Amino acid sequence: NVDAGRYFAALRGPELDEVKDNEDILLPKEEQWPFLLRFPIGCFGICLGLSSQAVLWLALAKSPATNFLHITPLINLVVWLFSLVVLVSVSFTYILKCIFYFEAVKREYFHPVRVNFFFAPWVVCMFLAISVPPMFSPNRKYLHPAIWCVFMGPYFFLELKIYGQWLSGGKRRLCKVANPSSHLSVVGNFVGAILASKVGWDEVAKFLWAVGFAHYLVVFVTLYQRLPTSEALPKELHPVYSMFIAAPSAASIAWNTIYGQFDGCSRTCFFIALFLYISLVARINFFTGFKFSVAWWSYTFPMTTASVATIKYAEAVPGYPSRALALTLSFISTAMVCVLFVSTLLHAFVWQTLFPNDLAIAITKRK
Amino acid sequence: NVDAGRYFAALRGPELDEVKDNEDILLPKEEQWPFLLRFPIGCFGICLGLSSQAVLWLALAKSPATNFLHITPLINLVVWLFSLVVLVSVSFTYILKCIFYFEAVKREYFHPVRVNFFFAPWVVCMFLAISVPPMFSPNRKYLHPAIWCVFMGPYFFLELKIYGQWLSGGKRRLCKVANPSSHLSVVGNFVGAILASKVGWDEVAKFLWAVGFAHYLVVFVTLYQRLPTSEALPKELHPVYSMFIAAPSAASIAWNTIYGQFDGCSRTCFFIALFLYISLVARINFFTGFKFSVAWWSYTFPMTTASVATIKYAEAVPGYPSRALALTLSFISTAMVCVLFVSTLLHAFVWQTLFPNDLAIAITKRK
Amino acid sequence: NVDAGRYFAALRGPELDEVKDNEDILLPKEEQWPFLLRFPIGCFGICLGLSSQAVLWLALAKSPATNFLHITPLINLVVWLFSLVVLVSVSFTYILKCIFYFEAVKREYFHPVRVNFFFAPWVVCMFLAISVPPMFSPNRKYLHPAIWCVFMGPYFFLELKIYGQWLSGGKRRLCKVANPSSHLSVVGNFVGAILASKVGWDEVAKFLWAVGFAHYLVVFVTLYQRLPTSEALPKELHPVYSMFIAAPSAASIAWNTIYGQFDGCSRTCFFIALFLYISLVARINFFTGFKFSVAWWSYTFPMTTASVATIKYAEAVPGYPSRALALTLSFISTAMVCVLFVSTLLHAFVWQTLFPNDLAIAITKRK
Ligand SMILES: CC(C)CCC[C@@H](C)[C@H]1CC[C@H]2[C@@H]3CC=C4C[C@@H](OC(=O)CCC(=O)O)CC[C@]4(C)[C@H]3CC[C@]12C
Ligand SMILES: CC(C)CCC[C@@H](C)[C@H]1CC[C@H]2[C@@H]3CC=C4C[C@@H](OC(=O)CCC(=O)O)CC[C@]4(C)[C@H]3CC[C@]12C
Ligand SMILES: CC(C)CCC[C@@H](C)[C@H]1CC[C@H]2[C@@H]3CC=C4C[C@@H](OC(=O)CCC(=O)O)CC[C@]4(C)[C@H]3CC[C@]12C
Ligand SMILES: [Cl-]
Ligand SMILES: [Cl-]
Ligand SMILES: [Cl-]
Repeated sequence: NVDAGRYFAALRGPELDEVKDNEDILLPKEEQWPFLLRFPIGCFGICLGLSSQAVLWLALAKSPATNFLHITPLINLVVWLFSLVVLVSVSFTYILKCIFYFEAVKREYFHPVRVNFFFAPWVVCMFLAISVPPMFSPNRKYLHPAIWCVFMGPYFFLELKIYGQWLSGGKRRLCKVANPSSHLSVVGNFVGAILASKVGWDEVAKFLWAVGFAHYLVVFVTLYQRLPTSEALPKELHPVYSMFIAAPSAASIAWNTIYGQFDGCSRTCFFIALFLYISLVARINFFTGFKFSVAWWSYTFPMTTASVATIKYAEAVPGYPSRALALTLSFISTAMVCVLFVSTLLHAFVWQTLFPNDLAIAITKRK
Repeated sequence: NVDAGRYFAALRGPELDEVKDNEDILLPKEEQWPFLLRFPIGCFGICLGLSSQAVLWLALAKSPATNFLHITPLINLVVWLFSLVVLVSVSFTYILKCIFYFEAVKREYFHPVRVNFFFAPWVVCMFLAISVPPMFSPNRKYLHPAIWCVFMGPYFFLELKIYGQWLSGGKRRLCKVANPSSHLSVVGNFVGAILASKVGWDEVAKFLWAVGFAHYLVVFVTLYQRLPTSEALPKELHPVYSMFIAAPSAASIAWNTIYGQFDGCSRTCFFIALFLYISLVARINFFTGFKFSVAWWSYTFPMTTASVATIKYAEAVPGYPSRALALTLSFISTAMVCVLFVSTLLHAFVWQTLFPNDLAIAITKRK
Repeated sequence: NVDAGRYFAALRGPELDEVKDNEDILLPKEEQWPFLLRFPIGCFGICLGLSSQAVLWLALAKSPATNFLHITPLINLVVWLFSLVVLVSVSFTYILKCIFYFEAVKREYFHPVRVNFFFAPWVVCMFLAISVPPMFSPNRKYLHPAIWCVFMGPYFFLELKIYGQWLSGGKRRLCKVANPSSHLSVVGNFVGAILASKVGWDEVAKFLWAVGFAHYLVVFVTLYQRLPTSEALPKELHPVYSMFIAAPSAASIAWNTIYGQFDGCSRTCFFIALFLYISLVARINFFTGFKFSVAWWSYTFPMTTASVATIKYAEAVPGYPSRALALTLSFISTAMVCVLFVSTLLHAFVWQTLFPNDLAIAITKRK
């Protein structure tokens, strides 16, 4: 199939889903495509945004810190049930695409940007597994190991192949193909540590942490040098950079679980995430220039994971300065989801513009 | 204004302040320029060299180790007072340049090498703040927080903008623009930790350490790969490389303050700094080939900060081998300052060659 | 002498010892060269493979874990004596080459790949020093310091020059010259820590660890970016990549010695090494496609050092899952040595093809 050199020279845009002014495609543009062909793999971001909020709201209802508010536990029950409904629908609809349009899927699997989104279905399931409502699992001492193996099996199996082609001469190297959204494949390992520690296997959790950190360091520095991938890193500051915060925030939570309390290895990761958050939200150009797009839902994923981590920090350092920080980050992140949630409905049933023709999968081979 | 691609293709030299044999300038060469236009931003290195010695001499007079010598405390009093006099003069003179020659300053602010020297004024003030003579501050329990905020405010505010343009598509990236003297912008955070810990705020000090380390790692590796910046890294070994030692040495001192005693996180940073020091001074080509230049004063900054760190190491591991190391590094560094101090006076009033025409700010736009 | 730009444009092959289909050489091909000229520096891999096995077998005979097997100590005595015999022969034969063919040696010293093999003679001696049979050294409390200085002297002295030319403008930089086998120069420091800790000097061991880690991180990331060195990184997966495991495995053992027990700093390094091992041996393409070559002996070096580290891990976490892992890795690594040992003899006296003409040292200057 087409390489990424032909995917970086015909598609331009921060997410790279936009045809340039010279390229030619193989399908009619004005004509309406079949619904299945117009269903991109970027719709899984909806599950990521909703699932993360379920984890965050549980912390506000069970954590010893932030207790005076008296947050009822029904928020997690309502959010968790609704989140699962969407996941069972997007996954079911996508499967039909593979059976009837397996040819189109292979095009996305080679897309430089959409490759890393294949991990979303497994990551989303993990969040709903480590934040199950207390009502459904009363007297829960330790989760059965089967949950970890089933959901951490397919991820790890596909983990080896992608990670193994970065140190090679094949075209798909970390240098030839890379982008700000490349962290989505290295965040599962950190998130998987929490699930493992909740089933009884503690040594295994340490294994995932080492794997996650080693690749994150490589994937972090590589996005500061001159890499063949051009037109992907947006000029100035763009929301696509929010994925930088997903990794450090998740890593900090993992350490607090295996080793019980914040060591020097938990605060430092948290402080790195906080620095990036300030440099991406403490700007008057962030709350003024906003355009609704499907990719936005995926950008709330790292702005909500930080809120979960910050609450844990406030638990080990009680005080007014810490409470304000924890109770303010969780408000900005939750506010964005509410705005996005209302906006999506209007574009679905009022304007009918959520699923336009996907011109990024119709680039002709060669020139 | 001119970019750095036009600043890396018309200026050649280790510090990059020297016109090539083909470029044309916009100002007369033989004619003497106004004094203000001939006052470069590189003169702030004088304050850095003198201020650091004040910190080092205090350690030799208060530290439990190195006590048999019976070093009087008057050395700090004399050095500290003289250091402040120079700072109040260079800063005052430079300010007049901005009012009358703000146009010239903007040229320096875009210079690939002189950009990182804007942090010197704030870093110099910190050294004189964490090494105040005991006489002036008797019964000193903890410094007022106002000192940290006032001096760490302007640095952090300008910290976000430069650090934020490295991960972007703008011309000023860590790859397009970089050089051995790029560590001067990542050393303030480590130095700022010491000041914060001396006013009562200890958690804040941890925040700066994480920020400092994250950027240092990125700025360390990036100077080993092939980066568009050419003609800046001198062939063979050059004194400009001494800035590599400023970062690790300052970081080690910070850890000893927040966490009290040398953990594994303090010795390892110290040993990295020691290795670089040996590879840059254990050479017969270092003490034989010496040419007086203004940039030399800034090269003593990292050769004196190590002496402060080594004394702390000798405090936790008493013994003859440690005492010799601490009492020998502080002698080489102090000897260079004395030689430079005498040499500067001769070039100021005997030869009158300290401030020649600055041809590096007269490069014509384009070709 | 010839640079590496002329060594990367006339030699092609995973180890780079194979002339391309267009280059011209300066010596007859059909004619048989003198035996000395046909003796490459790659023969030292034999000592590395045999010496490592001596260390591993000692652990199986003294370590509290893996005791039920009742492994006799005579295995170490027989292997150690035989290993020393080979070392005293290869070293003696090579020395004669320098006296009579010093001109040829300089060509190898500038070879991009064969430069890092000059460290083998010193590394091999260390293994036979930290694994001396108990019979030869009864009532051994601490080894004399002279052993460390004699064997760690020449390595460190040559350590400074190579490490010092990576951060420079000279042709031999980490970017212009690099390859998967570049870890052989950064593994001595980690191995040298164990020897130092066995003579009484413990603080010195910490110094080597910091030096080893700092260069390994630089040498690790640099092999993921686009570096002028092309045709050296084999396409797909190749055994040359096994050198990635030598560094982390050796580092983990060092920490367990200086600080007594596995901290968080030992398990994490071990887990990184384990991940790389799985991605290079858990493949049906590894045990099926095998071709005998001299470079193979050097590839068993990192597959045996891991077995030594894993046994130590099983000592701190007793249990059936740990015992199986330790007793299975040491079987695959030892099996390969037995297969290679038998194969080498046949190619030496039955087929007579171990030392063919070395065409890689006859590349004409320029084109
Ligand atoms: C990969 C780059 C972009 C930075 C982000 C990765 C972090 C996970 C790394 C960077 C440095 C590492 C730290 C290096 C120094 C220390 C201090 C060290 O201090 C202690 O002595 C622990 C016990 C204590 O005194 O509390 C604990 C480990 C830790 C935090 C390390 C944990 C992991 C850190 C934060
Ligand atoms: C960025 C690159 C060029 C290296 C320089 C950065 C250092 C600040 C990093 C590199 C590795 C880190 C270390 C990784 C391993 C350890 C060992 C670890 O050992 C312990 O178990 C601490 C308690 C003890 O046993 O003393 C303490 C943290 C520390 C020193 C880390 C502190 C920070 C270090 C030295
Ligand atoms: C260079 C890249 C490719 C990774 C391989 C280098 C490792 C040697 C570095 C990476 C991160 C470092 C670790 C960063 C975080 C920690 C956790 C920290 O946890 C503790 O709090 C120690 C005490 C304890 O709780 O057991 C101990 C140091 C350690 C293991 C560091 C040791 C050295 C590590 C494993
Ligand atoms: Cl949680
Ligand atoms: Cl001090
Ligand atoms: Cl051992």
